[PDB]
Amino acid sequence: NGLTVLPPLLTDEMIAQYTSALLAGTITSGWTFGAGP
Amino acid sequence: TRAGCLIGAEHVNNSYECDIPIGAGICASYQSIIAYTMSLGAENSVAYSNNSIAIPTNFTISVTTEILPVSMTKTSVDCTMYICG
Amino acid sequence: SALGKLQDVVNQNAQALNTLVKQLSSNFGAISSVLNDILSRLDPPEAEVQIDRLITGRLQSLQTYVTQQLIRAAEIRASANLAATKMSECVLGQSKRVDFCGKGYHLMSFPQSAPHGVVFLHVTYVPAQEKNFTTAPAICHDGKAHFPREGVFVSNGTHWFVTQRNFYEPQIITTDNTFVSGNCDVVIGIVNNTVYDP
Amino acid sequence: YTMSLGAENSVAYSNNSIAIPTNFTISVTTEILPVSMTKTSVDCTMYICGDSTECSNLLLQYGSFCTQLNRALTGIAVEQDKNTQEVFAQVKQIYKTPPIKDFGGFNFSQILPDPSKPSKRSPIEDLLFNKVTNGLTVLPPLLTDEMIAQYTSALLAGTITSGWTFGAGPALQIPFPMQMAYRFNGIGVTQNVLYENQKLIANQFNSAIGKIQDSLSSTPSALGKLQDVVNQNAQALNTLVKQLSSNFGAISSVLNDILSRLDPPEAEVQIDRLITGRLQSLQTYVTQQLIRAAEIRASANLAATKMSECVLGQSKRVDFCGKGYHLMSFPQSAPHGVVFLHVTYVPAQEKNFTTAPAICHDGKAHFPREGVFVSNGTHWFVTQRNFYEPQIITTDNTFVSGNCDVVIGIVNNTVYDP
Amino acid sequence: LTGTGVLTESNKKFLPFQQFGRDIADTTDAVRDPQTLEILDITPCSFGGV
Ligand SMILES: *[C@@H]1O[C@H](CO)[C@@H](O[C@@H]2O[C@H](CO)[C@@H](O)[C@H](O)[C@H]2NC(C)=O)[C@H](O)[C@H]1NC(C)=O
Ligand SMILES: *[C@@H]1O[C@H](CO)[C@@H](O[C@@H]2O[C@H](CO)[C@@H](O)[C@H](O)[C@H]2NC(C)=O)[C@H](O)[C@H]1NC(C)=O
Ligand SMILES: *[C@@H]1O[C@H](CO)[C@@H](O[C@@H]2O[C@H](CO)[C@@H](O)[C@H](O)[C@H]2NC(C)=O)[C@H](O)[C@H]1NC(C)=O
Ligand SMILES: *[C@@H]1O[C@H](CO)[C@@H](O[C@@H]2O[C@H](CO)[C@@H](O)[C@H](O)[C@H]2NC(C)=O)[C@H](O)[C@H]1NC(C)=O
Ligand SMILES: *[C@@H]1O[C@H](CO)[C@@H](O[C@@H]2O[C@H](CO)[C@@H](O)[C@H](O)[C@H]2NC(C)=O)[C@H](O)[C@H]1NC(C)=O
Ligand SMILES: *[C@@H]1O[C@H](CO)[C@@H](O[C@@H]2O[C@H](CO)[C@@H](O)[C@H](O)[C@H]2NC(C)=O)[C@H](O)[C@H]1NC(C)=O
Ligand SMILES: *[C@@H]1O[C@H](CO)[C@@H](O[C@@H]2O[C@H](CO)[C@@H](O)[C@H](O)[C@H]2NC(C)=O)[C@H](O)[C@H]1NC(C)=O
Ligand SMILES: *[C@@H]1O[C@H](CO)[C@@H](O[C@@H]2O[C@H](CO)[C@@H](O)[C@H](O)[C@H]2NC(C)=O)[C@H](O)[C@H]1NC(C)=O
Ligand SMILES: *[C@@H]1O[C@H](CO)[C@@H](O[C@@H]2O[C@H](CO)[C@@H](O)[C@H](O)[C@H]2NC(C)=O)[C@H](O)[C@H]1NC(C)=O
Ligand SMILES: *[C@@H]1O[C@H](CO)[C@@H](O)[C@H](O)[C@H]1NC(C)=O
Ligand SMILES: *[C@@H]1O[C@H](CO)[C@@H](O)[C@H](O)[C@H]1NC(C)=O
Ligand SMILES: *[C@@H]1O[C@H](CO)[C@@H](O)[C@H](O)[C@H]1NC(C)=O
Repeated sequence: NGLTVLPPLLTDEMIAQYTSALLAGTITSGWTFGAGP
Repeated sequence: TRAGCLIGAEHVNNSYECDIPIGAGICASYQSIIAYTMSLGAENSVAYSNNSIAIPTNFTISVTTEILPVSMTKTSVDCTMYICG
Repeated sequence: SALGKLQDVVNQNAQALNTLVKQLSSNFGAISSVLNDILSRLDPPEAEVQIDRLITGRLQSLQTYVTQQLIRAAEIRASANLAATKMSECVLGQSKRVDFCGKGYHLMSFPQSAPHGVVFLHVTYVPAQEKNFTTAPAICHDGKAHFPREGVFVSNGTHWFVTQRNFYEPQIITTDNTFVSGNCDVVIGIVNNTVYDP
Repeated sequence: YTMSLGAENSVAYSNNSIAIPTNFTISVTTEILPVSMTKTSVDCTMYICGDSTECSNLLLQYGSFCTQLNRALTGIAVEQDKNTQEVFAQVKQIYKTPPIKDFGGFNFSQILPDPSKPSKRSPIEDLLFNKVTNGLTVLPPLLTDEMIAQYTSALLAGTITSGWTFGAGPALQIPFPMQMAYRFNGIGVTQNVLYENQKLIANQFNSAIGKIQDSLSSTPSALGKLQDVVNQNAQALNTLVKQLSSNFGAISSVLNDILSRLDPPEAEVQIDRLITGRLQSLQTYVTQQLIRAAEIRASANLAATKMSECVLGQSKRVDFCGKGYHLMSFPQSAPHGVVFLHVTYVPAQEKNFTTAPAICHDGKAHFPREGVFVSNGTHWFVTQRNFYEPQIITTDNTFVSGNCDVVIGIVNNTVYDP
Repeated sequence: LTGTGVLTESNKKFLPFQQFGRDIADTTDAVRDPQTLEILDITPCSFGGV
């Protein structure tokens, strides 16, 4: 009746990839990746 | 109660954590339905004196969860189709 | 009920959609809630009035739905700004802010994706198995007052030591872990103990 | 007039002069934050229609508008209790102060609960509670004022007897002149400064607490932030009451007059006009109540952040917990609000000194380990940055890096060796 | 009963006093053909946001 659900721009696997990148950064590099290289 | 009259709950003198809030310090729980004044917390008297200190000798690595919502479902409504079809 | 915060948002959005769909079944004072029935039963001079009643009712319902959707969007935006702050300060660094990144002394944090949400696993340090000690603000030695550089003077009953504040690690009170400021006449509660010199 | 922004203060800047404080003021400031509102509930059916069954039969044609209004008001009502729970119930242990109030000269009688009062409030909290003055129901708050005062008493006992340790785990007791020294070291001032001047700091703290009580007792507009919330809620309820006296184009604002003066074919039209007018009024009231509930929730989240970061710990954030270098904070309950007494350190009685970045000695550059090189005109010393305490420049308070050819502005002075 | 839609064979079994079926929004989602007594679902014709 005119209602639509727009899909999100980031899918769940890409959000999971972002969280995996954050986990890899904070495990292998500490807080250094959040402030530079 | 200060919230009003409560019929069907047995008032007890013990204090528990709030399960179903009634109001004005009254809470209800199921164990029959009981009503009670809620307990803010367990009592604890800190052993203060002017020349004594407490130093930890051990530690616990504690991991806790924090859940935070980020987005909602993106809903769009065709206004002309919703009103008129 | 661990994930109740996300399920609350999902239930509120689904209930708002269900209410908006349910509002089409109301006639709002017209003869019928179906537009085709009015258009097949009535001439346009009175069908215009019935359709006008249906239009103003459905428009009021839609404006109401958009109003609480904007209010919930503001609430979710505030929660998402909080989540971005927690991601910046607890995951990408170590935070000195108390109870911002869990209960206890915050060590580090892990982000986890969740349906329309984020879950932070806060790894924190909790002190445990505390023990009483007799403490003093300063040590009087050779007419001089000695204060700890980073720790605290403790005594187990007969002997005086200096330890770090958040963990019991007794060390001999030396000139290397203490500093000298003034005499013993000023500090209230100064005690007499020797200070070793390496 | 054209308004002025403040007094012009040309700071005496030069490339080799510094200003070092020689004294301090223990300053206590008040911060008032609203936490919750009055929990209001509206019977939508009785507000639109009262006891008229024909009005409710016509109101059923509009569907579930009343259900949405009741659910929105119920959400606001439980949100207020959630706000109070997040602000005040940050500890699950109810701490008490010891019966002997020996805190090294520090007086907390104006903020600790008074045993002589039946409400078990502090004198400051008692003054704060004295300074705040058709289908409609007011739901009582879930936490009474006595239990909010009990929560603030537990927080005060924890932060007095145990430091910030109770906010991070078990409450570890510590003497208050030691807790204070730890707070002094958190803002970068050495423990000795606190210990040597402990009587003066205790006297300044007691004088500031008394000035806080006098300023609250002498200013009528001190608690205006809570009073604005109370006045807005009462005025919105009064407007919602006064909207019932309007006919909205009908022949009368009373449903009984229409039902007694007219037949149902035209009374249906007049009642429909009254229904849509009162429904529009109720939707307007619920919308502005939701907006104000969002504002109060934001203020309560801020208040919970200040409770966690200023009371349960020492905060490095500038101006988050008062003006100046934050030492500690004390919570006080207020009617639908919280009052934080921020105890801060303000530097005072500053003095000019001639300063240098490094000391050249034996072809080596010496830099201060924790302080700064100062000179009174003839002799060079090293002192801590936030308080003037001159010490002899030794190898124990300096470190060596490079020669004297690199650092711009290095001066020649001896460096003593113990 | 006028409308616009796609008529499909239905698995719903109407009682003999029933002629049509309504959904949540009180639109006719199922109808009995008055000549051959069979039930038909009425799906709305496909609408897609552009
Ligand atoms: C440190 O010493 C104090 C005082 O001796 C201890 O506090 C007492 O503990 C006993 C046992 O729980 C209680 O019965 C007393 O009422 C407490 N006294 C006070 C004044 O609180 C405290 O337990 C000791 N700390 C540790 C870790 O043993
Ligand atoms: C500090 O606490 C840890 C536990 O958090 C203690 O480790 C336990 O030691 C006992 C006896 O040695 C073992 O039976 C347990 O299995 C150990 N637990 C774990 C998780 O390894 C440790 O002994 C404590 N140390 C002190 C000095 O008290
Ligand atoms: C406080 O701690 C000190 C050091 O740990 C203890 O001194 C030692 O005690 C043991 C056991 O009697 C002796 O074998 C050592 O020779 C002591 N060392 C020195 C340098 O004297 C002391 O006994 C402890 N006091 C209490 C009351 O437990
Ligand atoms: C700590 O040591 C100081 C100095 O050794 C003691 O001060 C002396 O006290 C005696 C008697 O109380 C006096 O006759 C001396 O004149 C004091 N000396 C000085 C330099 O003032 C002090 O009493 C000692 N304290 C303890 C608790 O043993
Ligand atoms: C440090 O020295 C400077 C310069 O000698 C002082 O600045 C002067 O202060 C007086 C008194 O307010 C003014 O009349 C001058 O105009 C100021 N000069 C400049 C260049 O700003 C400063 O007051 C001294 N600091 C202290 C704490 O006495
Ligand atoms: C630092 O400031 C304090 C005030 O905050 C000074 O204490 C005052 O000293 C004067 C003169 O000695 C007395 O008349 C006052 O009664 C004192 N006030 C208090 C509250 O004790 C102190 O003298 C200052 N010290 C320095 C070195 O400037
Ligand atoms: C702590 O502060 C309170 C209040 O500032 C002091 O109580 C005052 O005591 C004096 C002398 O005994 C009386 O003249 C005042 O009327 C009291 N004021 C109040 C409000 O009761 C108290 O003496 C201070 N010290 C201690 C140790 O409690
Ligand atoms: C700068 O401070 C130093 C030390 O505080 C002062 O040196 C002392 O000055 C007094 C007064 O003339 C003498 O009695 C001492 O013998 C000096 N001590 C030493 C070690 O020489 C110095 O005078 C101060 N300079 C100024 C300009 O005030
Ligand atoms: C600080 O000391 C250095 C070395 O002791 C001085 O540098 C000397 O300056 C004289 C005259 O300019 C030269 O003849 C020497 O060759 C320099 N020696 C070195 C090692 O560079 C410097 O002038 C002194 N600074 C001040 C302000 O007196
Ligand atoms: C601590 O209190 C005792 C009495 O309870 C007293 O004798 C002692 O001097 C006090 N010490 C300090 C540092 O206040
Ligand atoms: C500071 O400025 C003066 C001139 O105003 C100059 O002679 C001196 O070398 C400068 N010092 C530094 C460290 O820049
Ligand atoms: C005519 O309609 C009746 C019921 O309305 C039905 O039983 C019969 O089969 C129909 N006949 C034809 C030829 O459509």
